[PDB]
Amino acid sequence: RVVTIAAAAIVIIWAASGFYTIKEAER
Amino acid sequence: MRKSVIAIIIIVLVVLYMSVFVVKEGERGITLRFGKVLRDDDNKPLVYEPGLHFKI
Repeated sequence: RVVTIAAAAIVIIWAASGFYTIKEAER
Repeated sequence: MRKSVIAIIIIVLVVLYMSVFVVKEGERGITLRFGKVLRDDDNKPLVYEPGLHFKI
């Protein structure tokens, strides 16, 4: 079950570090 | 059921206090969620009149 925990951790890190915001004046 | 109720009350109160913001008479407020401004009324930028308004 530790491998499943590692998979959950890596997918969570993938989702959390992927989001980014850019200001209105920027594109 | 004593710690939970006081905890939920205090966190709700602090969340509401964070949410509220007031725009002074001489100024006007522009709201920014993430980067962009809020758009209303067929994609027109909105400006806040000098009144109490709620922000997330």
